[PDB]
Amino acid sequence: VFPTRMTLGLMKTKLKGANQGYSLLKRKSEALTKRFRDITKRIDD
Amino acid sequence: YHSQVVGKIGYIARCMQTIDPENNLKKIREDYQDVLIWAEKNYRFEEILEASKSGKCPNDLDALSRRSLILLELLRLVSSISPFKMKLDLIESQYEKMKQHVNLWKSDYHVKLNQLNQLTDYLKNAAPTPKNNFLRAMTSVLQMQIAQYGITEDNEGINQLFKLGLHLLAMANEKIDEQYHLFKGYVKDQPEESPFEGILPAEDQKILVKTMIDYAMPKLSSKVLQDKLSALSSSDVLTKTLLDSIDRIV
Amino acid sequence: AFIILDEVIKVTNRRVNAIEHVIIPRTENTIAYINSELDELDREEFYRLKKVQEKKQNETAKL
Amino acid sequence: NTVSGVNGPLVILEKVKFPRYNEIVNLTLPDGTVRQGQVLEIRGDRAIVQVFEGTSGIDVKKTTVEFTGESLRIPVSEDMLGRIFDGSGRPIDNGPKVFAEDYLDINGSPINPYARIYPEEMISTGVSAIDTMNSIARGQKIPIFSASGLPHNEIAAQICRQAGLVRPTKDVHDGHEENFSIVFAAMGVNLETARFFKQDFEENGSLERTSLFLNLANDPTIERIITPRLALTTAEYLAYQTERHVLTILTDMSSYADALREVSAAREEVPGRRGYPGYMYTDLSTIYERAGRVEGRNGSITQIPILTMPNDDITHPIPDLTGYITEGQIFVDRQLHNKGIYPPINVLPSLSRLMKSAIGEGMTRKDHGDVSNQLYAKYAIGKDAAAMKAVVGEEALSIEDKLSLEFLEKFEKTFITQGAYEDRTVFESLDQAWSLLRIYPKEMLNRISPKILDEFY
Amino acid sequence: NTVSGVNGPLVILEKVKFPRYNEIVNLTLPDGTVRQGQVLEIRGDRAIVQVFEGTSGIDVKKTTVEFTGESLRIPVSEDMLGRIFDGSGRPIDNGPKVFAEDYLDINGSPINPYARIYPEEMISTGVSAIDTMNSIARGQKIPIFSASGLPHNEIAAQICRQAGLVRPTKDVHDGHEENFSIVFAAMGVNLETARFFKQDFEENGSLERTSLFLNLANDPTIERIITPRLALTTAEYLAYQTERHVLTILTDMSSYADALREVSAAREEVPGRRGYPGYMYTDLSTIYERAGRVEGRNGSITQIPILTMPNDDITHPIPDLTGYITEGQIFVDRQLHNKGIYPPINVLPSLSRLMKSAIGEGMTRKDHGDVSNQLYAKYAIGKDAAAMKAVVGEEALSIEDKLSLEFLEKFEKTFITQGAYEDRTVFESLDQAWSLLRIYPKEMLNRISPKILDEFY
Amino acid sequence: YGAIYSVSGPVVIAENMIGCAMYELVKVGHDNLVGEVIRIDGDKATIQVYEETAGLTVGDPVLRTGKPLSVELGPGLMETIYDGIQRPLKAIKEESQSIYIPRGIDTPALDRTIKWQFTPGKFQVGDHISGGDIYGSVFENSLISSHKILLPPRSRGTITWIAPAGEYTLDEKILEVEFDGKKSDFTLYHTWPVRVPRPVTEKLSADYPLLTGQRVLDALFPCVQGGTTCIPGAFGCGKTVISQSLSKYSNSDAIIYVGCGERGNEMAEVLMEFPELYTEMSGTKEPIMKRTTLVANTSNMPVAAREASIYTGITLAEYFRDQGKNVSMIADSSSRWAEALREISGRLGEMPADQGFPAYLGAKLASFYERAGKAVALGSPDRTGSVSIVAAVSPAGGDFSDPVTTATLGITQVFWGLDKKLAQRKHFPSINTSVSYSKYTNVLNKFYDSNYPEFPVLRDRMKEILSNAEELEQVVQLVGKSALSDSDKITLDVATLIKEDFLQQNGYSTYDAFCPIWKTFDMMRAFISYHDEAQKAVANGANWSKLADSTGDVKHAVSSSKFFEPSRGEKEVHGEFEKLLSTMQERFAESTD
Repeated sequence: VFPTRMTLGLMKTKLKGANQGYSLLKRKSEALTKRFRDITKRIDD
Repeated sequence: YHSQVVGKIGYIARCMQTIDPENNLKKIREDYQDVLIWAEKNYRFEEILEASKSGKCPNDLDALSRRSLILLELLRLVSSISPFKMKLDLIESQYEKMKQHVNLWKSDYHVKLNQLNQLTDYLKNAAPTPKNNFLRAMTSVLQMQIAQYGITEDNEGINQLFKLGLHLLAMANEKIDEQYHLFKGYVKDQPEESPFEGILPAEDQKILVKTMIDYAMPKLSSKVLQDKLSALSSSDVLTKTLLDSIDRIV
Repeated sequence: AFIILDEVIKVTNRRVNAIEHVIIPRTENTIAYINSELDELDREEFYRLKKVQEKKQNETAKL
Repeated sequence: NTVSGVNGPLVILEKVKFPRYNEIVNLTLPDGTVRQGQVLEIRGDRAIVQVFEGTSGIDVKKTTVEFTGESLRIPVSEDMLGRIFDGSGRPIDNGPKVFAEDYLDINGSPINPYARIYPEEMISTGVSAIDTMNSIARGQKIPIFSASGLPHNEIAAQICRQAGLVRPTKDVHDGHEENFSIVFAAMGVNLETARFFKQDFEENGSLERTSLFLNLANDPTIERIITPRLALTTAEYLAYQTERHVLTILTDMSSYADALREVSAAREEVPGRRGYPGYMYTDLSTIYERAGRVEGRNGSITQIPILTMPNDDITHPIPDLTGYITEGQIFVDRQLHNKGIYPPINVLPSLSRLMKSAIGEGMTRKDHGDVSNQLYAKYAIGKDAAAMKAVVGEEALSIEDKLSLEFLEKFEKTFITQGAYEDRTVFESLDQAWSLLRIYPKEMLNRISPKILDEFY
Repeated sequence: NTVSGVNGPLVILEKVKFPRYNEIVNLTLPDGTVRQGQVLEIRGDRAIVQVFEGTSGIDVKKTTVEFTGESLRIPVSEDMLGRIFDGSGRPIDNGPKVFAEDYLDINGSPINPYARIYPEEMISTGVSAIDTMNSIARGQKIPIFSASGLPHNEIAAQICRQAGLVRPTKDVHDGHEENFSIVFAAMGVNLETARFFKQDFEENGSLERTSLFLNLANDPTIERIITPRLALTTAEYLAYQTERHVLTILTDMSSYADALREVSAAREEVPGRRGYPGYMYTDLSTIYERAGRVEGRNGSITQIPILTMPNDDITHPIPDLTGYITEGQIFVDRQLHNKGIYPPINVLPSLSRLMKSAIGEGMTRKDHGDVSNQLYAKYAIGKDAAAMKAVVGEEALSIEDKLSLEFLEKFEKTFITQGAYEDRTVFESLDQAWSLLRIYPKEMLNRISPKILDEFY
Repeated sequence: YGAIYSVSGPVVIAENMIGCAMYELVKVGHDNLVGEVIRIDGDKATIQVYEETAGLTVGDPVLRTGKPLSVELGPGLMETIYDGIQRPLKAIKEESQSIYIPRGIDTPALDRTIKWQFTPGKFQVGDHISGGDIYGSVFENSLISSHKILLPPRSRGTITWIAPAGEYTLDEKILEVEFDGKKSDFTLYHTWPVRVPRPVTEKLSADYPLLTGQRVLDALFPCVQGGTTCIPGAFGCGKTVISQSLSKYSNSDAIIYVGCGERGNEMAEVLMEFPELYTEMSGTKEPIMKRTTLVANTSNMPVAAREASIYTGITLAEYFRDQGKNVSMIADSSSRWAEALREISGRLGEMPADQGFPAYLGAKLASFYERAGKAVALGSPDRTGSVSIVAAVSPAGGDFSDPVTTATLGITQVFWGLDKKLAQRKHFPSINTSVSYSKYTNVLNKFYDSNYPEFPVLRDRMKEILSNAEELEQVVQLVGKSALSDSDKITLDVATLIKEDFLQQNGYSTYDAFCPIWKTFDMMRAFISYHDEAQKAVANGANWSKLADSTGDVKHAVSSSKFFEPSRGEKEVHGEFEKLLSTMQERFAESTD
């Protein structure tokens, strides 16, 4: 149902924005877990 | 190719012969002796085209267009300053200053002469009105100051008169209050008492003083003020004391 | 603050895993499918144009 | 004179070029049946003619040809309304004939009835969302774009009956200053949809004042494209001769483009982009040329083309080629019909550049075009917040995403929600559309002036 | 003497088969204007050739034909600098002739001089980021990839104008011990860009060392496609016969690709995918076959092609075919050019595959290899810290993201920022990059040696 | 002479044609239809007609006139609307009874009944003349009298007969020139080929700016009189309002409007809207119609008039530039001319190489952009002229992968962006800061340094803030609104007011008739000073709500300052710009403290 002529231009920028948002969410989740481990150990102590 | 060079050499010789008809400018005609030498002799056009095609005459379209633009700017500046006459040394100094310029077609000197010729060209076909009379007097004072000071020296009166002429020309036919206020404000701020004696007609100063007295006369309501305003409107000079006395009486 | 970070970490990991897991293959397959359909349409147009130009070459060769 | 060859559905006859181009020819076969055809292309010592009555029965050298000597012209009169005709002008019941009193061309080039004037009289189609966002005037060739998998013929016939039923209330508002006429052109349509459109036209009260043209998929391709030129010539001759606003419906355009694409597959011609013919824009421009206000400022011919998207994309050669010549567009949505919104019409990709010229004071509102700019941005922001809310989640939305998501659901189910026989005025559509916009504050709208927005806010 | 017809840019004339392929021909028309061209094909009393000046306006049975008897070749000489020429080897200054001394072919390779030496002895051309991080040498090629969002013609004119000034400062460093020349080729450019580039190159004082080739956009495609062959043969003849380092700049590749795609409209050859021809690899290989180190390397023939993408898509064989033959690629970002930086080149996606071979000892800096990797890692860490700084915020940003973010903003306006009339060498670019890299500590710097890092901090 | 060999569609072929050129026009058939042989194949020539033929048979007589097909150059072009083939539709509307191009009728482009006042120049009998020289002058309108009657190009000789000043028609002789024997007589009208461009003496650099009235268009890229600029289309988003508002808002001496593939309603609305509207030059008695040249070509007409409409408009713009006046050429759209060339190639039978379009469409489309530009006027007088090439591009395929936009993007020198999402949101005319380029900004910066303009310094910061606003909005919408600095919020807040004041136009502002350079340059100084004052106040220590509440009436006054005219206080600067400079220090000092 997508356009056959000149349709990959929006999908390339959408895939690049989704990859950049997935990388930023992965880095924010990694920093959130890295702070969450020391917060869990300090909460236990 | 060769027809544009032959026509540019003939138009350059006609513009050079029409620039100085007395032969008193040896400096301007001295630089154009290579093109005026072939035009001052009775020869055929085929001999000039064959001589130009064989490298025996001037055939540079860029140099002939630049020299024809400088000579057309000097002849347009000398013709645009009528009926006044410029100095003989001022034409050679303006031609020497325009010849040494890097870009004469991109400077403000060509736009000032183009706007000065466009003001008189637009005012010549236009009917007689107050904005055409004030723009005609400002174009006459700008033509006298432009002919006296040249186009190689800056001046605030030429730029203010050109800006007032462009602003008055850009206005519509329903802005007589802004043209009368701009003419009264520009005339009141002038250093001279009256810039119309010997440059304008005698009926133009009485028509301008009668136009200002008729414009300020409809706001008065006393008999003494209408009698003094009607008695002050019979002067053949546009002085600042008449405008200050008319503004103080209103 | 520990319960807030522990509450936000599951939503961030689930959103990053779901978006990173579901993001690439739809446009990645659709772009190659649209490019393959455009290339097949261009080759089908040129293959029909060559047969039309072949008659014009033989007709123009006689002149 | 004699059949030289046959390639596909077209018959190539060999004879001298005595007859002109587009003139009707007479072909006689040795079976006791005569057929008539028109020369689509003229050549030296050969001619390509398409037979209207069938495509079988040609002979190699046992047939004869006769030149009529007259060009292809359809006789138009002021009494042809209220009769049943075909794509070639013949009846299917042996009743009423042509009865023409004037000679008109099949292309409309020799008349040129389009006066130098834009569309001013706004014709209401009975839809608040259709006439509100993309409202056109009399003479605009903006057609309704559709797609596969949805009943676009029932929505087109319902909008056609709603325009004629809404024309009586709009006649007093100065929207229409003449009579109402309907033009029904069929090309590749079923008998049930043609009988339903004829039943809707007879129920609307236009059966005795309209012309019916029938063209099926089993007929020739030249008759289907020839029927819209005769219908547009009769509507342009009646609208120019009587000064009446005539509305012509040309459906379907995909069958007319498929007939022109099928006509190029039997000759030696270079094909264009997407495997289609290169001269389809010139043939499509001739049908769209017969449109606009008539000379006099009292009549105009309106054309509403029905184009169905086969691939569900606007980048096709048929929808893009016909949409490039026309101004504006109105695209339907299958998600609106699947959700329950009747009629389903989307407002995000549909935009017209002549809505300001068709609109005007005295027959509409001043802020109707200003409200569509904020409604389009709120509709796009509602789709972006709806896609971001489902894609990313409910923990990544902003404050404007909730109001845009509620305004998109309220506007999608409030403005586009209506019946199939209830008329909707422009003032009721603007009053009902202005109430749906009040969901946010006055510091979030910037597609309208504050003077006109403060007076109606 | 008898023109058969004309179809597109190629004219079909009827003449004898005595003329060879690629032979010059003079077409005399009845208007009074003589135009020269090249014979595209020779057959048995039939041929199709492309005229250099115009493609229409000749008679079919009134024009005259004449053969010069010489093949298509341009005279190569050492006096080609300081003048303006055309795409067919004709001067447009209206002055003296070429006065060459050797006959070099323009449609093929005369001797095909290509030495088998590795790439070494790198020289700069005026780009700090281009010559620093992806600096190429004599023998290797590096193309520039741009799009429709930046002045790529002004970037090629500034890159060609920046060359020649680094030879005096590089001569003291043992980087250039001979005469340096530049090859300027313009295809599909306007008179304002050619006059502005000629006045800009003449204002800096580099017009006496480079050649000017101006090709208009209203000429035939044979002259635009044959315009770089005279620059490649002039650079190969000047580099081989004179033993001097010459740099060749060819812009734009999109005009040569569109001119090559517009050709072959009346032959048996058909284009490939995307509308372009399938022989673009042989066309780019023919231009790439006349550049590089000649046998007996004393000078160098550097090829720096500038290609501008009209759509910015990666589905075309123009950037992939041009980048596949070369070693490396340079990309330009529209966001860097929109901010005001000139040139707006990015060092993140750009990389050099032969950067270590081009740099050595005695003709380049020692820490230029580690400084480019440290600047690239600091630019990537500055881009990641700048991207994570918006999500993390200002009060929760890390010290490494702020220190790398300040080095990215300071390095983006200091290293990439250059003057239009200023020439910066690689030694000044390394000293400018050392000042931006001096903000980081010594413990956070591990991409260089300790002696070079302690000596240059 | 010739016979009709085949007739298919709007193009007719004629065999037995020997000795004809590739530009000579002849009458096909017995109806005397106008046409021109564009191409030929062997003995049969393919001639495209400017009228839809429906009653012409194969075998009719075809006699060539013996000269090329072009338009007439003389007085009477202004204050009239013609077609793409130089045919007056006003006389054909009343005479032929049709406002479109008729069939089987012939009408000249210049009427022989209209008389004008002709005056001779300073030349006399015996002086040499050349091509494009100023031989006389004729007053065409009552506003501008610079319509000098010049000779045709490629001519030379001496003036043997000189006519005096007075009133005469276009068919009366006023001058005669013969170099070698009696060549021919001269008149007010001149013949010139439409397919052949007008020659010039030399080219000049583009350094004169031209304001079309759009603040976002002139603010995004520097528009100059003599450059090449393209306009992106989307199959209708309000591009006709930018062309009609750009043509009516322009203050040039000449106006060249030529419709290539329009529907016909925009040409009639633009033609009828020109007499009711007023210009900025103090015109009267139809000043908008008398100052511009109207060329009306629709899609319902033949493709020959639509393809020759750009050649007639470029020839009229070359004649107006050779006359000594600057004219602005507005063309829309090039996709209808390229589709007409592809329809002529598909109808004729030529094999294309552009994915359905002709292979020669790229050289013909690229050759049209090289004809326009600023340079010295041809002729012995050496006058100054300029021609602005403004051609809007339309969709003919994909969004950016079309051959008309791809081939036209390389030959152009100025490019403007177009938001596809913002175009459907009712925000036209929109532009893209990432997709844009201009080469005349460096040469225009030198004259701008003498004029003291600050347009490019605020345009670079506005393009940087508009570029960072899309990345901040995309990163905020993608990552989620959970944390952000005050610099991105202040940049998005300045980009919202800058996009609202500069992006919103053609129905979103009160004053849109004239846009001065001082108001546009001084307008960006308030937003750049507010963004730099907010970033400097936030950098030196301050809250975001304290600075946003510290601004107050300055943000609403800066956003509402676009509705006010620049005629308050002074003649070029408003009082809000002077009061905003003094109030910006108090708002920045109060926001920081």
